[PDB]
Amino acid sequence: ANFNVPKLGVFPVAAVFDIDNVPEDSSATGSRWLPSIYQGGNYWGGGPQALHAQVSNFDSSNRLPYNPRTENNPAGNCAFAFNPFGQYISNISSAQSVHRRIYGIDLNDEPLFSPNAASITNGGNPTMSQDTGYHNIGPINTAYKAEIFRPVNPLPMSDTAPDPETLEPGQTEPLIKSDGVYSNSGIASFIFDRPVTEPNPNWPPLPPPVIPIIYPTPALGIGAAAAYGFGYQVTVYRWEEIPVEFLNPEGSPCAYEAGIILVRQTSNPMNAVAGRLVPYVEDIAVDIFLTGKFFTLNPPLRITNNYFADDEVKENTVTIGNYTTTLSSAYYAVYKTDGYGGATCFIASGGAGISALVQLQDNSVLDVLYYSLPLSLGGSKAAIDEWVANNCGLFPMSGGLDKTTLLEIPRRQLEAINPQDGPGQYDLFILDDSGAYASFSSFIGYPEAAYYVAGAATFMDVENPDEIIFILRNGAGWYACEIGDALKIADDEFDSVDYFAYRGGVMFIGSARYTEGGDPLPIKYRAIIPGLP
Amino acid sequence: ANFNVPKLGVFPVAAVFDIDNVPEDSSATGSRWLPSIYQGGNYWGGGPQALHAQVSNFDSSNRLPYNPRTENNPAGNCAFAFNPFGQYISNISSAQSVHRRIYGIDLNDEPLFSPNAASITNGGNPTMSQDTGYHNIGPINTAYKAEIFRPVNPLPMSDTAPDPETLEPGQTEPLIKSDGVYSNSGIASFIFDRPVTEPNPNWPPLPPPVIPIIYPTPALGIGAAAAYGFGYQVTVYRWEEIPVEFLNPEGSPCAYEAGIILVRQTSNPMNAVAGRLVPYVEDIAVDIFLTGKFFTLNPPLRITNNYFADDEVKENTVTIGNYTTTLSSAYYAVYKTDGYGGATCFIASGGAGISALVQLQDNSVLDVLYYSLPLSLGGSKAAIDEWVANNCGLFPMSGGLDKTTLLEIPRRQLEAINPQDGPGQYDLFILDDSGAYASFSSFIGYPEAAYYVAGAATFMDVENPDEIIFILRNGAGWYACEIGDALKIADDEFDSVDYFAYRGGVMFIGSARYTEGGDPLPIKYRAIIPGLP
Ligand SMILES: [Ca+2]
Ligand SMILES: [Ca+2]
Repeated sequence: ANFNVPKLGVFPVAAVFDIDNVPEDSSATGSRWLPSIYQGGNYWGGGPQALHAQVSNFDSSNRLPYNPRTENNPAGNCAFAFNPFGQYISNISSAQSVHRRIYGIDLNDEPLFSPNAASITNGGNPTMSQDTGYHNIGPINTAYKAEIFRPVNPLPMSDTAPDPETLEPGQTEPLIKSDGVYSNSGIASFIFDRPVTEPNPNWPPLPPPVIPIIYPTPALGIGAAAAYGFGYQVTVYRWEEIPVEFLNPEGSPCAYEAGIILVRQTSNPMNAVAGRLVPYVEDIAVDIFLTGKFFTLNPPLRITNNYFADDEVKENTVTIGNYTTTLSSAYYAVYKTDGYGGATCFIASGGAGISALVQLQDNSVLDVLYYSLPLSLGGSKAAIDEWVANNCGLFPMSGGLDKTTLLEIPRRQLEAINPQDGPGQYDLFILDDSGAYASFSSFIGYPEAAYYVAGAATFMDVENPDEIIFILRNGAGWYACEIGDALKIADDEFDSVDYFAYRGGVMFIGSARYTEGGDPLPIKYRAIIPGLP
Repeated sequence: ANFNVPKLGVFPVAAVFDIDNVPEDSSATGSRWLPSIYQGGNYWGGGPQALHAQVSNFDSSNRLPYNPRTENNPAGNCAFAFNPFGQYISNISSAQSVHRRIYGIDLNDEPLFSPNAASITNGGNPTMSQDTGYHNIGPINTAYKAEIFRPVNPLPMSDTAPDPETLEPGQTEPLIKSDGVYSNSGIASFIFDRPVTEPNPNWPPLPPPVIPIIYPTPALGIGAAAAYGFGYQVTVYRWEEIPVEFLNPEGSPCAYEAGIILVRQTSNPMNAVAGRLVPYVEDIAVDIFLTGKFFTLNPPLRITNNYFADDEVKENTVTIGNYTTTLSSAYYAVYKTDGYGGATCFIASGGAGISALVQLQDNSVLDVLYYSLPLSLGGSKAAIDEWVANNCGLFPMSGGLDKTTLLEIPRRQLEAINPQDGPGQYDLFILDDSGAYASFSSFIGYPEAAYYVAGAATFMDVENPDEIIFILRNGAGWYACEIGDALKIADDEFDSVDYFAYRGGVMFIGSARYTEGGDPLPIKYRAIIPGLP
């Protein structure tokens, strides 16, 4: 719905200052601290402060361990979702390993875990990687480690023929039944901010409710999981029968039977026993608790954060990760600034994938929380802006003022109080009596106090100097500030407003300069104070 | 030996310039691009250029893999020595493992390597670390990995009783003799820039001379080694005897003997064979080729490199490693500068240990080669200066001019052509007619062309303004440049020379300023051109 905004007047210039005590910026390069009138789409601005993000070259060594920030792990730095899972697949090979390991035949034996490929790919949001350097089963490298092998029921042992000199049946490990029934373990999903737990048998009323089994190490991207019921079958043998017989006169020994086993004490042949080793098929089941190490690639970032304060220009720079050489500028980047070195930024090196929500103060990184831009956004600036607004509460409020037949701006940017789209958020505020300005003028606005001060209302005729726009955030009305005097150079020539910012009731202007030949010169900086109510 | 240097005259000031177009530096802080007259000990200066090195906080995750730079591995970044070694110790446990692995009983079996602790400590120059995350033998983590197990002689197999239905003796693995002779392997020293090789049997005249066995991965700090002759003993059994016998009339079978084994074909009891399984003790020897992963802690570094050029002041900053927050300034640091952003630096975060030789150009790290300061230097500035000169060809030539009864300087700094100590390198050059200057004046000199221009000859009397010293590098003579006019402020007051640099026949001066109360003000910068011959 449209809403008319009447021009209530013109704010006269109360003071002008040449800003000379500052570093030289080439008009062909741009201001190092003053955002250009074409950068409204990169800011939710609050003052003469400018940021730029560079992406360092990287490789598979620039890793971000999966360390999710949650209620239970507030010190983690990941905000994106990742839910890996898999199973221990049972077959002659893996059963062999589990078997030899639980019976103590060989403690280096361990079955190989089978991750679900798609849960690792994670819909490419972001694409995760398994750290195969984490653990190895012999010559095989794996990102998984069996921590605990727990048989569900006490392990069976096979009986053996009674001892000749003791008649006491011995013992030996059951033999795996190669053609028996194999059972894959259940679903093992890794968790990172809390241990794997099982319900306390006698929970009510004895605490604790659950019992911790194993712990993940989120700082290292190590997750924990439980693979219940890995099963295979074995052949167990049990002793049997009795004894007795009657062998006499010139001897004392008898004979008969088939398939049976007769043993007679070596110290006393009269003391005897018999029986058989009956083979039974048994189910071996074991719960296996494991850990998994994951990560995603994270290109190092370098951010400059410069602003004007105390009449000077403070330059800052920060790096995140092992920065080496620059690969390019960040694909996407929006900055909310306070005008004094404070800034919340959302930086995405690419059009999708790993992104960083950064909190800055001068050259200090107060915090970094990582997000991931879904591939579905198709690298669309407009699409990402909405996604960031929804997931981080950030939106480029400084971009929005536009001049078609008249100046107009959406409620959202004008009010600059709610980053998310919503009812009435796209209502259009049209400024009346603003038709003379040209269509090609660009605006970067600063929502402060009662006004949305947008810089850069230009004219098709050189004779008319640029004007700054002050719009009441309640839509009640707007004012213009003619800064012709402040911008006047030659008798008939004027400096244009190419860089603009507004803070504490003060306007900061940057003007591009060139030689008669067209060679870049230092940007002219000025400070203009409007006579506000 | 002393050498007299006569004062040949006074170089008049040909021009003076107020350097105003530069950033504000607090007199309580120091110049950001102009070295102070007290920093001669940190430079082999070449112009108005200043550097500072900060050490980031770090932990065991900030690693420097051992990647030595040598003729065969020119892309490595380590220059310090490290020679780890160890052996595979033979005993029932390790023999068991090697045995089960070479005979294919269990392929996850691997003996544990025994490093020589002191070779790892490396005399703390620097202290090296083993990467136990590199490989594991079951639940045990280790920095070593057996790559190849090579038996010296073909593995023996034990015979077994002939097959009842075939009469053909079978086979089975020999049994380890628990109380047999165990032999530790030979010395295994890891190498990083070339493979482990063995001489080519038929070398002359058939190439190649040596044969590559395994390769190290220096970029990952992975070294390679050969552990020859790991030995243990086994009990091997061999078949024996013959057959024949004569059992008749109502039968066809005989009996006798003791400890012997008689087998009669199941399909033909008449076809028979006999013998015994004779046990012999055999020596099993195996060469084992392995890799080892090492590294040393490397605190990230951040370096500012600022200088004046094209009448402006260029500020640069570089980081090496994953810099986070600052822990402190580098303990030791010397910089050789060209005056235009180019610099070779030797930075040591601590008083001993890992150090970096860095090549810079503005904000670009051209190269980094790591060295190690021996603990024996006792963190002594003077001791390290000599060590760096000897191992890197770097010495703080800008520090050396001193005024006792007269100005004097050692040949080494004066000539500024050879960083190493040596004959005549400490000959003292004493400037005649320089006795009026005060003892507490400080000097930072710049060896350029024919002169060693040292800034800061001060007087005990405020009435006399500071003077700049020009000494002929051949010791032929010296000149002074009275810059009283250029430094004059009040009628009876003068600015002092607190920061100084000299380049292209131009003198750069920095002067500390304060309020009548004693509050710091911006440093006053000037450019003075002396009327040279
Ligand atoms: Ca337009
Ligand atoms: Ca002195």
